[PDB]
Amino acid sequence: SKAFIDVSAATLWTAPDSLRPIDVPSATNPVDLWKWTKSMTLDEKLWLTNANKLETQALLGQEVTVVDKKGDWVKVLVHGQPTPRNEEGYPGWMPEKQLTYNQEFADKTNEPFVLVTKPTAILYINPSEKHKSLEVSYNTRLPLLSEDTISYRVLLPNGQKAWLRKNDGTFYRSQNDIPTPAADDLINTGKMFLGLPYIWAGTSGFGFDCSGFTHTIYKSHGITIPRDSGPQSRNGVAVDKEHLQKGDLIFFAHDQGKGSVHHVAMYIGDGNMIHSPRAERSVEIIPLNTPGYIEEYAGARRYLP
Repeated sequence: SKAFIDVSAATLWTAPDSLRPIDVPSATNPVDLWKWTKSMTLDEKLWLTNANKLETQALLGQEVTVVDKKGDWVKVLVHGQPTPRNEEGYPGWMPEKQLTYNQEFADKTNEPFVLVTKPTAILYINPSEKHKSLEVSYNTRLPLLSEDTISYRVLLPNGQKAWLRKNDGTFYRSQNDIPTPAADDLINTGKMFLGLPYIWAGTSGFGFDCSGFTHTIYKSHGITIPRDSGPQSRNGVAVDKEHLQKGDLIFFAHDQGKGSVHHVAMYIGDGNMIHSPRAERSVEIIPLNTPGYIEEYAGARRYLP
């Protein structure tokens, strides 16, 4: 059955009940994802990848299909994150307490919405008995209720009403009606995140992995590409090295480009690329001709019409 993400961003696990104590702030409702990421050492971040712990992250209001339940954990398919693993959505395990269902929100899912357009922004719940607020990610979509000279009012997945400053968001009729981006729009979007530390499976303005970054940049501009780097590398139109253009996605694969794809970056022209590269680093711009990367070059895809 149908449910909605009830936290700024939910982290989905490859198995239920796999949290360390340091991961607790990712699993509560509400979350504290700055506490989560900023508290971790490098080794603690790398464990997420090397012990194969995470699947993806889903944002506030994103719809999921609940498919299994083990204790306090549910297995869900995240709609809007394409993967060859499952035709309905991206699979993984998350705490049930991070999901909600409100009929009014469910009915308004196909109405015009506000898309959050800064890396993160503050939503103010109004009315709220305890004057609550929520820091939300870039690419969060909530149904638009009303607009004044300074703000948009929106509906939260739990049925509460909230507002954000107009400068923190944009409204659109639907995903399908987000205008087609120019390559520079995509680049400018990526640039907003320069210096944001990497996290495995990161799919929000609280931290990205390389494919979560590319998926999020495209999705926020109306183009849904696969969640993961391997599938990203086999969708869109194949581009040859001599024909690289701004916005093109560039892929790197193990064994000198011959094996599995494990990195993706976006070409930004003049020989440079932007990416969220690895746990040791942050969203950054580097040359395509960087040692390591250049030997693993495994092709390029174009997603812009």
